[PDB]
Amino acid sequence: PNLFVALYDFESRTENTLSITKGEKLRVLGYNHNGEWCEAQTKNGQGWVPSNYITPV
Repeated sequence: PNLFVALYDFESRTENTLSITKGEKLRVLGYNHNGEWCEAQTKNGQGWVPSNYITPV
């Protein structure tokens, strides 16, 4: 899977994270080492989101 959708709203509170809204589509570009964060791209740009806040489409 490469195309994902947000399960829950997540609000970025730092420079490298990416805010997402439930239902919003994102492209996932990888996981970090411990797996708790994914690198995502949406129409708002690119950054990290919780890996358990998204799911494949």
